[PDB]
Amino acid sequence: QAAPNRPNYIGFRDNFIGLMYYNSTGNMGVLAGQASQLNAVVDLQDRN
Amino acid sequence: ALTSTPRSQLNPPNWPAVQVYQENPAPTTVLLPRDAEAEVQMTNSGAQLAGG
Repeated sequence: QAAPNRPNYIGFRDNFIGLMYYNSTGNMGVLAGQASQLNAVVDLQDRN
Repeated sequence: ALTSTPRSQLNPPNWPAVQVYQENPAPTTVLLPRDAEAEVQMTNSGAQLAGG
């Protein structure tokens, strides 16, 4: 006897949440002026 | 007579301080960005700062 394989949809996450990671400090993005290079974005660890 | 400094020892081994051209530029006006006498109070209130 043969039963068909269980269906699975390996697609992207909804809204790509998990493709990009801020709010886990260390490897987060900066947005700074070129002349200053001090970020306007620092995250907190417990901030979704 | 018009140009050279009147001195006794032509070719002196050690020139004095005043007879050598110095370099006196303008005093360097430094623009301090953020006076921290009231800025450390802002962080102790709880606000973390960024940018600049």
